[PDB]
Amino acid sequence: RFLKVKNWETDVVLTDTLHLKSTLETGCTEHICMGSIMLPVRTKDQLFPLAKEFLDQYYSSIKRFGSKAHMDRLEEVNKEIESTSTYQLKDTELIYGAKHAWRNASRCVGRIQWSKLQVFDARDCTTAHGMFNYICNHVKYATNKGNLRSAITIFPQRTDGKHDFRVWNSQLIRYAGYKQPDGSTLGDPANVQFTEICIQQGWKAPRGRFDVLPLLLQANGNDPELFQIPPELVLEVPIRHPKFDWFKDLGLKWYGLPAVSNMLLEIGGLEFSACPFSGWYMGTEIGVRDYCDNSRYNILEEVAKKMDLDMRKTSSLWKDQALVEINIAVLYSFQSDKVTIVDHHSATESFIKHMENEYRCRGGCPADWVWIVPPMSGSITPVFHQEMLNYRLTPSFEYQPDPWNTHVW
Amino acid sequence: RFLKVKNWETDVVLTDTLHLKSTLETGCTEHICMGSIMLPVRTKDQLFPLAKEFLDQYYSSIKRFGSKAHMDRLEEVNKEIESTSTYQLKDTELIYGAKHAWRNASRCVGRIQWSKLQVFDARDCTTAHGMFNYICNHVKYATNKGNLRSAITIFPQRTDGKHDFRVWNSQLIRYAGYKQPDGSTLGDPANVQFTEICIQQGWKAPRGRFDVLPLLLQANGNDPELFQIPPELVLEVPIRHPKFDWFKDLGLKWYGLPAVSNMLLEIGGLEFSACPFSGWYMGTEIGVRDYCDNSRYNILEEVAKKMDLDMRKTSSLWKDQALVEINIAVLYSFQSDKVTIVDHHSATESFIKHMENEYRCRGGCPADWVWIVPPMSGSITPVFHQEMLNYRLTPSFEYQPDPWNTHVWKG
Ligand code: HEM
Ligand code: HEM
Ligand SMILES: C[C@@H]1CC(N)=N[C@H](C[C@@H]2CNC[C@@H]2OCCNCC(F)(F)c2ccccc2)C1
Ligand SMILES: C[C@@H]1CC(N)=N[C@H](C[C@@H]2CNC[C@@H]2OCCNCC(F)(F)c2ccccc2)C1
Ligand SMILES: C[C@H](O)[C@H](O)[C@H]1CNc2nc(N)[nH]c(=O)c2N1
Ligand SMILES: C[C@H](O)[C@H](O)[C@H]1CNc2nc(N)[nH]c(=O)c2N1
Ligand SMILES: [Zn+2]
Repeated sequence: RFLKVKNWETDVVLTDTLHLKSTLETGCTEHICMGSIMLPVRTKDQLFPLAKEFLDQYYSSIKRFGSKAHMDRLEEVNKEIESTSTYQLKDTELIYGAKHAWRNASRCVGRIQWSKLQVFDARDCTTAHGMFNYICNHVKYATNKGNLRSAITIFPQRTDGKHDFRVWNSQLIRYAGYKQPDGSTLGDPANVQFTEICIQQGWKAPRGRFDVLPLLLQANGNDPELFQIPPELVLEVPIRHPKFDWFKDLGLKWYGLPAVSNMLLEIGGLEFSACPFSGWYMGTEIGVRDYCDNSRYNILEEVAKKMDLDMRKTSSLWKDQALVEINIAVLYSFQSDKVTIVDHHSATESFIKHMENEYRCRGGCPADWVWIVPPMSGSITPVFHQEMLNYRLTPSFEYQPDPWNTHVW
Repeated sequence: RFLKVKNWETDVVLTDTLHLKSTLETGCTEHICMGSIMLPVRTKDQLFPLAKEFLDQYYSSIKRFGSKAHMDRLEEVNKEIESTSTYQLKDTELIYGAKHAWRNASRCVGRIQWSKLQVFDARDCTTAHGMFNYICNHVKYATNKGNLRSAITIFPQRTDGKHDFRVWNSQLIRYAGYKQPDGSTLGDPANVQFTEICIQQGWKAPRGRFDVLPLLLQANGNDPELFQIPPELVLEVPIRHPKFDWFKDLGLKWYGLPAVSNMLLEIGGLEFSACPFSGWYMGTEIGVRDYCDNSRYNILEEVAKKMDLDMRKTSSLWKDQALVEINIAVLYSFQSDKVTIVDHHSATESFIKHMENEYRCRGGCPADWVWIVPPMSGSITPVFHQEMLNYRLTPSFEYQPDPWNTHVWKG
């Protein structure tokens, strides 16, 4: 029942009890571990236990468990579900829920920040044009001229499931990808399908390497509509290197605001299918993954060549040398332009401190080692040596299928 | 039942059926994943099914399933178990067994090599002196003057658990570690406890930074005995860098032969508690872990100092820069001395080819992503982007507790 996690660098052992409150399934069994697999409406009957579980945790959090106000709210919610088949969260409950969804996000190294989250309540939104306005305001608030602030914007909850709010984009800001008659890909190869959907819905594509995609927004189950984020709201950073003058001539840039827009926020059994959220980048996300994944911008070869490395043999570690220089350039460029960024050393150090806090104050911290360990220099970061238990707590952020598969036009 | 794994770089999808032959537990449940946890005498009744399962696998592999020879061997083993409470493996079965334990080792990136393993049968060994001789011979054979050859030496199986053979060393070759009164460590901090045991047992320690430890060998449940591996059998590589001439003056060296000696080999329900095995290094084992872990030789700072890197902020990535140069030096040094080593790019690329082959010919390849992904440059290797399924097949290598915790001292 009570489980130990050990840090093999420091010998510090922590005891996890929080996992006993986990509700959802992992995909693992006693026979098979699926730890490395990326992807392993509610009736009145389903909804009340979920609402109760959540309200209990909420009332406990404000030291009012078993109080009249606790029992009265439980009563009110029960009545509302029985009569309307759903219920509405109080603003206080919504903020608490969103913050805890982040707190519970086992794949997030940045959770030391979880209690400093600005929540924008967009449950009064009714149209796609309304969605666009809310998202611009989120973008400007979160960006804050480069001094980034964590934020989430929460659109109306699912009802019968035929009137879902969805942001079709995977992030609020991403670059277009285009199939060339040449056979190669211009721009971000990850976004080729979404770009085609944008063009088919009417977008006039510039056909460049870093074209910011328009938003495709769906309100109340309606067909999604296209909106362009005001260009002056999209803060970008040209990538240069502190030592290599030639680096700037690769013509690289990235955007300052990482903002996930395709996940589902579950609070007290209620499902918020459009809940874009944003923080700030850890540098490896851009320098290792976006730039160096073979299926992304794939720039290692070009950089290695400009460095005049021996590329004849893998054992020269030319890929590794170039990787580090690309990541140095990313961090330097963001820091020089005064756009918030965190390096993987600093972020993982903070996560260990957060884990210790959470064990001390909460009895555990669900964490997915496969995602928490950075994609370069794993074992020189403290999280590599830290055992982690992965389990699913609610409120939560969940992956959901791309809507173009789901949508009936 | 079919399980699919996807590669997120190539979109290649593979289908696992082999997991249906797993029976032992992972530590995970539908409610918790223990994928990053390092550590998540049989009766007659439990032994015959295990023997039968193994013999069935062995006879299928030689395309003699259900033959008279297969049926006769089942009968013969059944009679041996009922009469002696255990049984002895044929030489052929032992070899098949050891190769398959390697094939099944989900944490091993080197498994493309599994079918090429020299098995030394040391089941006739009776004393620690005898174990010492077998181990010297293994070291010389495996080392092969730098052209490393994979090998395993298998000592007698467990009987009542009161007569175990054990190599107390965690690897056949490792460097001593000495905790100083001021709380600093000389040599390898990983080996301080074991070094203290050796000294207590009578080892005269040179007290330097790279002192090869003596073997501490337990035969037939007796108290262990100390032996020094002949120095001329211990191949070492001084570490230097192809461009940085100051790298040699760090005074680093490492041994060429990585040889795990503390694991338990299970074949057909039998337990081989002493089964040292050796392959060759992947460079990152030395350059990342042994040299750069904070709790090991911990050389990052000194290297970065000598490179004149900006060390005032972690965001200069000075650690990452120094790490790559150290790993270049290890590969360069082994290659220049003609000692077998493989880089992490080569090794992971070969592993992916091995895994895809196994999926086609065997229906699966259990793999532990947490261990298979190298400890530097993870996402620029193809294994980072490969989904894996981790499950336990037998024959297998298992961790066992250090013998000093459990040993009954006779005196
Ligand atoms: C404040 C700075 C933050 C940092 C430095 C940070 C760091 C990260 C990183 C590096 C990842 C892995 C990304 C990937 O590999 O795709 C991640 C994942 C994630 N984070 Fe954060 N995070 C931050 C803020 C937030 C916020 C504000 C939320 C929600 C309110 C959040 C929720 C999540 C979730 C749900 C995932 C998993 C995403 C997925 O499955 O694709 N994070 N975090
Ligand atoms: C031929 C060259 C080989 C290479 C390059 C190789 C590579 C590796 C590496 C890098 C690891 C993880 C090491 C660590 O982090 O401590 C490992 C683990 C392991 N390998 Fe191999 N391997 C090889 C041969 C062998 C052989 C001959 C066997 C047994 C017959 C074997 C069985 C294992 C096992 C059981 C583990 C997990 C060990 C543990 O739990 O501590 N490998 N391999
Ligand atoms: C199939 C996968 C299932 C899943 N849950 N998720 C993925 C998204 C992938 C993961 N890896 C790259 C890409 O994720 C794209 C978004 N990256 C995270 C972020 F950059 F937006 C970010 C950074 C810092 C704070 C907040 C947000 C798809
Ligand atoms: C608590 C742990 C449980 C476990 N299963 N194992 C560990 C040994 C650790 C793993 N990581 C560092 C150290 O293992 C050190 C030995 N590494 C393997 C080897 F170098 F000896 C080797 C490499 C290639 C072929 C043959 C041999 C203790
Ligand atoms: C197959 C494997 O699960 C996959 O490549 C994962 C590994 N770890 C990751 N870690 C993070 N933070 N982000 C990712 O996209 C991935 N990808
Ligand atoms: C806590 C975590 O499981 C532990 O540090 C693991 C991570 N991955 C590893 N991978 C390898 N190959 N060897 C190791 O010792 C470890 N250590
Ligand atoms: Zn698992």
